[PDB]
Amino acid sequence: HHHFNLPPGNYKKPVLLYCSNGGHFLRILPDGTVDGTRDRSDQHIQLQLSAESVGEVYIKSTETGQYLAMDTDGLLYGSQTPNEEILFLERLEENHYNTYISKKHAEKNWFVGLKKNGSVKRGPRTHYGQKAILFLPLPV
Repeated sequence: HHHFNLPPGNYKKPVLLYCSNGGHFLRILPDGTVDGTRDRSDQHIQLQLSAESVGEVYIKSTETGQYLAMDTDGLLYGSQTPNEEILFLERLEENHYNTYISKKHAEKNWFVGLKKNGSVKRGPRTHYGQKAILFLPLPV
């Protein structure tokens, strides 16, 4: 269903997922809520990515140990259980950025995206070409 241009991949140590269009850090709040903040000093924006298989990764918060996940409705949420919804297809974009496609919802092109206001974009609304789907893993 999708191209296989992978990013150099950085799973060695925790990182911050910085989003282009709005300029936020993907944040997984303790209550399971997902959104974004320009607070680089927020202890909930630090995430540890690990490769499930080639091109496939997990996104876990090092602070609370929650997994980023997308539900059957296209809404992102924090998960404390490793279900089939925590899998994301990690892919290079515009040659320099990273994008994440819900593995379970890959055939529908549901990416991980943050709006300029810092709220998460529901899957169906995201799509190729939006700055909302661009991320860049910056050091912690």
